[PDB]
Amino acid sequence: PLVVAASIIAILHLILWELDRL
Amino acid sequence: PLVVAASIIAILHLILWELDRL
Ligand SMILES: CCCCCCCCO[C@@H]1O[C@H](CO)[C@@H](O)[C@H](O)[C@H]1O
Ligand SMILES: CCCCCCCCO[C@@H]1O[C@H](CO)[C@@H](O)[C@H](O)[C@H]1O
Repeated sequence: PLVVAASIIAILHLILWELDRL
Repeated sequence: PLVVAASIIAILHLILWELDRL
């Protein structure tokens, strides 16, 4: 479960990074 | 890296739970 959580967090980071770029 | 991240999250949870108790 915490590996899944870490994976979700990594993807949230990517989303936020792309939103900041937009 | 995901194993390390998961482990850090687990330990942060423990730290926060203990602080909350105090
Ligand atoms: C404390 C409340 C503010 C929360 C800020 C969370 C951090 C924003 O997280 C995002 O992380 C990415 C790293 O992968 C960066 O590339 C983005 O620019 C940054 O917006
Ligand atoms: C799976 C969640 C990942 C984020 C990890 C770091 C933040 C955990 O935030 C939570 O804060 C509460 C104190 O108000 C504690 O009681 C919880 O035990 C702790 O898990």
